[PDB]
Amino acid sequence: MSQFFYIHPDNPQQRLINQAVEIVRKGGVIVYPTDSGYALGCKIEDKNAMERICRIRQLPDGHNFTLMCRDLSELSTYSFVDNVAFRLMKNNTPGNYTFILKGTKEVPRRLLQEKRKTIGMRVPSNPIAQALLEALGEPMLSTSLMLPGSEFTESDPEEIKDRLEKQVDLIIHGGYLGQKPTTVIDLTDDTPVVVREGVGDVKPFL
Repeated sequence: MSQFFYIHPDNPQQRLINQAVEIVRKGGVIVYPTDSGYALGCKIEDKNAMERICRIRQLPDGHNFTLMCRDLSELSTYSFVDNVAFRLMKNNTPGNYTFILKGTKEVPRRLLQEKRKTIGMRVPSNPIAQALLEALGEPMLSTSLMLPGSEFTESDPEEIKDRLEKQVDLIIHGGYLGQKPTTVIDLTDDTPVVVREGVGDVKPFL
């Protein structure tokens, strides 16, 4: 069953961070905190893991997977970012947003949305998430942890534990978070499209 780590929100214990990354490198699926609710994460090339996350999230058809990245530099490696895209994301990072872009060749084809060959890019602003990525050395395949059917994110470690203790390999208690998901902005076309109005202000993209 799932392990359960209590990690300090501001000063993450390195030992637990490393342990979590190890679980991910071994192909496990973890629940971790972000500035915008809890999220599900796994290694990029682990198909089985991807499959598990997809079923917990019940990702709608046409909905993109998410690549949790350390910063814009890393993000520009996994997705096509032109000058305008960069300009729009520059001051609206980190946190609060998920940007839909075209994935580069560095992204497993099975992760791209079949139609448009797109994928969500997201840079978390919280210490724990940032520490997990730094330890991993690459983006983490993820999706927000939405209570099925719902429009809001899980935010309670205990509640998450009761619901998924037998479905994930690790649950990282990073505090009681917010419930409003990230604001999703599609940047693949000439006019930014607000896919979902979450915690992030949509004004910069109007």
